[PDB]
Amino acid sequence: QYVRIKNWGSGEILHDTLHHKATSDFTCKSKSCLGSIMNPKSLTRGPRDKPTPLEELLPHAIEFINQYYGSFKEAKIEEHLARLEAVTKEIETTGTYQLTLDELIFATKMAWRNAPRCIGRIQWSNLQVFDARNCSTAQEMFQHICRHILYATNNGNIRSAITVFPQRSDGKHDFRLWNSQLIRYAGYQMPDGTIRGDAATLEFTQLCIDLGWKPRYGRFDVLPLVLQADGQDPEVFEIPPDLVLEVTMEHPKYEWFQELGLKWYALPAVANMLLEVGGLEFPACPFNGWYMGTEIGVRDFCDTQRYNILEEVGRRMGLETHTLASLWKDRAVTEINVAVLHSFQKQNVTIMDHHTASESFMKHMQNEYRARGGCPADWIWLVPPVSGSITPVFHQEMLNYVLSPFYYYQIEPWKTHIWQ
Amino acid sequence: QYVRIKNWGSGEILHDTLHHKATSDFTCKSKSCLGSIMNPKSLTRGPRDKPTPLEELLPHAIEFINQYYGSFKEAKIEEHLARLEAVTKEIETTGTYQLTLDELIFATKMAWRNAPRCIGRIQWSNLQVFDARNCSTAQEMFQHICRHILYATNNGNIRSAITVFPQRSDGKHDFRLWNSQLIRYAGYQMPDGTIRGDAATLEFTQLCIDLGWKPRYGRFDVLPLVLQADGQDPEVFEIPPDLVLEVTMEHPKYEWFQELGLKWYALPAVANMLLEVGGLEFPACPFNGWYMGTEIGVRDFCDTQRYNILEEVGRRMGLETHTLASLWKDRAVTEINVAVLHSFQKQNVTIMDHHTASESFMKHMQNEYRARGGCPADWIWLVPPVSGSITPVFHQEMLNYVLSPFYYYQIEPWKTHIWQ
Ligand code: HEM
Ligand code: HEM
Ligand SMILES: C[C@H](O)[C@H](O)[C@H]1CNc2nc(N)[nH]c(=O)c2N1
Ligand SMILES: C[C@H](O)[C@H](O)[C@H]1CNc2nc(N)[nH]c(=O)c2N1
Ligand SMILES: [Zn+2]
Repeated sequence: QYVRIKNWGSGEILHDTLHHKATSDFTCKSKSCLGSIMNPKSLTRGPRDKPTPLEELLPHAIEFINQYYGSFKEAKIEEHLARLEAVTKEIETTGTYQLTLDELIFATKMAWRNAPRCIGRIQWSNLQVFDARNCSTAQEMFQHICRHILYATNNGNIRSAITVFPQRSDGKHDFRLWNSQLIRYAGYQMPDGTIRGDAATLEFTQLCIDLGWKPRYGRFDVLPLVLQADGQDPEVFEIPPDLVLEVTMEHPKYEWFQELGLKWYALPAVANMLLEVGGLEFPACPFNGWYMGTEIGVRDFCDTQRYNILEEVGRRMGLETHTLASLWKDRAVTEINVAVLHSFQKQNVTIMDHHTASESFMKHMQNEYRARGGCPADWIWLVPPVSGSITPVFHQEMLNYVLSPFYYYQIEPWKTHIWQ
Repeated sequence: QYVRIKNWGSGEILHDTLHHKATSDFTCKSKSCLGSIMNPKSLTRGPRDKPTPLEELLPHAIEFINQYYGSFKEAKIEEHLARLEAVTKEIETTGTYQLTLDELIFATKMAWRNAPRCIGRIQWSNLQVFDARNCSTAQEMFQHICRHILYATNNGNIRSAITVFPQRSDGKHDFRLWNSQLIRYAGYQMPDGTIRGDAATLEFTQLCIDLGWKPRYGRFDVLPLVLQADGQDPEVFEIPPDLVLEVTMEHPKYEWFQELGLKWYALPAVANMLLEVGGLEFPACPFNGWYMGTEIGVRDFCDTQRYNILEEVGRRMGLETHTLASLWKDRAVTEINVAVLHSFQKQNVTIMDHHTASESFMKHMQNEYRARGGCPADWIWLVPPVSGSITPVFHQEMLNYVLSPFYYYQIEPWKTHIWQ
């Protein structure tokens, strides 16, 4: 029938009918909840040896073409019927099929729409699609990615975009970006026991250096693009510095803040995800939106396993840093966040604070239920890393499910790559 | 086999074998996660008409006696064997069985140990058990509850305790406390459109007044105990004011804070939950621990649906209250929290800040996995309503499951009570 969902802040009740269209088995079990797991098999789509079995491809394909044509106000039935026949003809002829640019565009926005862990989804229809399905060399990959970065940045006025490379064919000719993010800082373990830069990119920076990247041993060293084209080994490309736009941090009160020598790139671009749509799969399709302050201020800067700056931001604020109960950490993190938002605001670079983000998502969630009867949502990811219950999303009960199209995680490439 | 769990902050990995001992079907489905739902059927144990089917009672009973005797270092096998026989003899003779005080004590601590939504579980073995299984009248219920409140309070030096009333027999002679909490404030809808006190207790305060309670139309009016004994209708009892200990709020810097006229009761006591153990069920068994600042500071005070004080605490702090992006809400909530912790600390009343709480739970979680191979945990409840990722629990992946004994929710009594 339907599932009842309540918003404990507003008292409003909603009915979820959309979960009925969910793929196959998800994260949890009959006797336990595992929604707390970061990378479950259910959110991951791995490698392939042989092409996709046609008995599987065709129904998926037909369902996608049905969804696409079922999406315009006053559909084109003769076009719909023609497309179904052509797709079937193509599947039986070539072993697979090609999406029209229009279908791809629709696929990319819908997969974003279906991303349960994204707060920015109110923006789902504003997405620029770069068709790089004709690509064949790593060098061409690199050029496409540069156009992306250039377009996306727009000199601070961030624009959301995605660039789709060739779809998986047999499974041994996959196009992959070995980077987690398009733009990201390096993390080196220093001689003195410490770690500089991004502790999260440790194992990867080591891979980059092993493929011959020149380690600039600093704290904000933008790592290189590590591209895998067709079946080939990955090639290393340096990101043109002119393309990488950053924001240096500074507080509108605490003038000693900038003396911390902190900054962050203005571009949040997921590089290693896979787009599934109508039986097809694209293992290389980097995408970007704009940042939400907490990503940088709370997670990037304050996480133990990342930059870890809390200890000294507390010190430099006076604060009893050795008395947990004093709530210094609460004090600092709040200031590190106004810095980020001020620094981004001042330097004319798009940013979104978590409160306005949460409020926009709530508006989106209502639009979604009204428009299609549901919105797949992952509360654990959707609730900001700070000020939990101060945001509307905390009081909203939600359902998490995998629809199609969708953006999946992939098993990291170095673990499955057959080098030549 | 076992489930792999990772702590993304420390890199530590853990194996969960305990989830194999989980009861029956939990919250989620084959195709979707619903761990975000507040009151799912899986966390609730409802009404009964007829006694418990013996085919069900006996295995459950035997399993509990096996667990109990399997719990002491160097067990008493002849006592274990004797207890199994006696329990079986009693079940076949009287239709049910009675727990020894020692087994009850063990049951109450283990059910607490198994509460996936409790952060304070490191304390699980320090629990005072009040045996009120001999009780028969509402007046005796009221006396027991008063002894509880008195003992628990200890004049600020809060002590954890539970008071167990008679177990469900046929299902139509249930002992129930109609209150959500032992001590709790009233919420009235005022003439001027507003609402005073606790907006959460609206529908209930109306029930109290309908059973003849005298509405003192204030903002901190401690509601009456509404007791249901044997099968009978509920009787209303006023909580002796001398028993109710409160804490008035005041900031160690902002002297205008106390002029807000704010306070909160020093006793967090869940009144409406059901204890299940070895086939048996106790529908009345109120329990208490001590408070965690955020409960009062963030949830009680700042929630829209509760006291809702943010708007004016912001105003009285200067803050641009009409500019979301200014992060005023972050600023205020932090101060409302130091107040609570200071006010509680000054007035010599036990309290625990969320950071130290999170750290103690993490230590408990490790002790648990080491001791029994798991710890049922609900990330959505365990992560504080503020400073999410600043706490260790946010980075800890966890598994949520229902073991036995356990504390269940119950369908609210007014919805199922056959009045006489
Ligand atoms: C327009 C601005 C957007 C904002 C403000 C936004 C914000 C966010 C935030 C805050 C996260 C969590 C990041 C993390 O904790 O790792 C996220 C994740 C995500 N976003 Fe959005 N997003 C936007 C646009 C997009 C776009 C354009 C796409 C795809 C076309 C997208 C796809 C996703 C996906 C798949 C995730 C999950 C990533 C993962 O699982 O690691 N987002 N987004
Ligand atoms: C010793 C101090 C303790 C602390 C600091 C503590 C703290 C907490 C906190 C912060 C919550 C969440 C409250 C909410 O958000 O509604 C909670 C819930 C809970 N606690 Fe503990 N607790 C303690 C002792 C106990 C005891 C003694 C029991 C039982 C014998 C217990 C049983 C539970 C249960 C069942 C819940 C879930 C309540 C619900 O689902 O509404 N706690 N505790
Ligand atoms: C273990 C836990 O799942 C993990 O720390 C989470 C929680 N919620 C999150 N939320 C977001 N948006 N991003 C994250 O990285 C995480 N990680
Ligand atoms: C909808 C959502 O489940 C709800 O707001 C939650 C989340 N986590 C919580 N955590 C605690 N400890 N207490 C709560 O009341 C809640 N409620
Ligand atoms: Zn689940």
